[PDB]
Amino acid sequence: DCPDGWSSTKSYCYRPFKEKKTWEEAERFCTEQEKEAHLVSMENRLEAVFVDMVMENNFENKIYRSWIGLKIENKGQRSNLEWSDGSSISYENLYEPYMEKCFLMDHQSGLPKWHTADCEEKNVFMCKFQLP
Amino acid sequence: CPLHWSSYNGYCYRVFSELKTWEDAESFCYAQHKGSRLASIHSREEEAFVGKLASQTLKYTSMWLGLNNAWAACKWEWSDDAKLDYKVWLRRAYCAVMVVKTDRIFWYNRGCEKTVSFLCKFYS
Amino acid sequence: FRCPTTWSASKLYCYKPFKEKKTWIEAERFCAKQAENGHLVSIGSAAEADFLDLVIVVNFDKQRYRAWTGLTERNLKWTNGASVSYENLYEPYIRKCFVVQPWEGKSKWYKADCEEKNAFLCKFPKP
Amino acid sequence: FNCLPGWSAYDQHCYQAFNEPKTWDEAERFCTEQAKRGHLVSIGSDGEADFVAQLVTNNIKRPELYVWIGLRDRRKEQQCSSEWSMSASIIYVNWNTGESQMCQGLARWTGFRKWDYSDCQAKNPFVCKFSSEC
Repeated sequence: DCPDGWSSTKSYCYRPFKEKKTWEEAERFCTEQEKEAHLVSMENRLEAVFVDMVMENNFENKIYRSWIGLKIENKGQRSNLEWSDGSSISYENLYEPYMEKCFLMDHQSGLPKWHTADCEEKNVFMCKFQLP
Repeated sequence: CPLHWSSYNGYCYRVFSELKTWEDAESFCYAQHKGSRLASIHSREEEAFVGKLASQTLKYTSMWLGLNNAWAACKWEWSDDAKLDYKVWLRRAYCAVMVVKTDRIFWYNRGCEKTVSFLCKFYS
Repeated sequence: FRCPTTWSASKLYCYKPFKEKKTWIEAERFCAKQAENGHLVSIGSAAEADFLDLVIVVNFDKQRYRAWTGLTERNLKWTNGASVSYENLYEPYIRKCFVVQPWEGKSKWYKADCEEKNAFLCKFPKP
Repeated sequence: FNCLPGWSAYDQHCYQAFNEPKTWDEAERFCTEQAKRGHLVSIGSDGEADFVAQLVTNNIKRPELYVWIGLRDRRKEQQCSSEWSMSASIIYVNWNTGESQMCQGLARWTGFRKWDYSDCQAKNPFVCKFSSEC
């Protein structure tokens, strides 16, 4: 079962927070619990609706801008790039500047949208994990 | 922001013509205002913003940058940093800068012990 | 082991461009027909990079080439594990297929729709 | 105290050179997957640098050989290697040079081994380095 405060839908627990933190600190916060996991994750169009309720109903339905489990980047060994030959990435040369995006869930009405935002921003978030 | 200084939304930016080392460049800004440190660029919308400031203040482009490149090593894969070495030596530890390249602005490598212009940046 | 006619060689791999405009999807599988492990060009380091440029200028000239390379984007694997099976971004994410064009002296890789037909490069080991 | 069977030591640090030459990642991520929890060999002292050179040669027949000293340093990713004057974590940079990822090494030409940098996808043997809590 989910701890005190954490909700559930079938086998997953959800519970957001008010303490505004950056993306890193957020992803580095949830991981530091009894059950090592990550931030919120919307895999299907069915969960995105559930995470919306336990987010507003608990946050006074106030227009939030919570973070998410997305972090795309074209740098290092964590870059969203791969080669056909299967060779790893040890050298690059892209015209575009080395970025670091950290999307979020900007809610306005009904279902919250997904928009890019500076990783160095202060907003709310939500954790998530799967029971054993 | 004060006079001669620019403004984005929460931080102020300015350009200095007087060329100075990279060291006194960090100590200089540190004086101006509170939390005043070398100009930083952690966003495209932030880079294109400075690309216009250093274009009206000066004709060319030759100034430092708060970026700290250089070889060295924050710490070996293990824990202890790179105290003693024994490489063949072939130019590595340098400090980034910024010069025009038939477009926006790109940062290049330059001696940290050189004398070139720079910038200052402080929060509101 | 030496590379076939009209095929460059470094020490372990072979290189050769193709003017015939073809999409990345089909150009990526054409090399596989050339020889074993025939995959599109894949720059390893700086040395291997400056090497390829020495051929992209001799086979094209005029200085205005635009070939494709074996470099694409993943499916954005979440922190937990499952990929992005659900996309609701303000702007649909499309796995763009990079290319290569001349930019004074050296070269640079830009982003282009994986549907445009242009030139491409092949490569494969000698052993 | 007392390293594992087949692991030479000096005071508290244990060493051991394998006979299987992998790439770079495999080498580093290999030592960690052992008894004690340590990484590749690290040279943080002159009186310990050549110490490994002799240990290795004493097992690799003493000829020429390149070893990975576990030194990975590039110019991208949040792998540090570069920070700002305001502790601003790296999240946006526009370098001019190539986006390479050099991986140092350890070549033993004649005498004290050198620290030559070669390709990461290279295949050369190596040696680990662990320690014990006190």
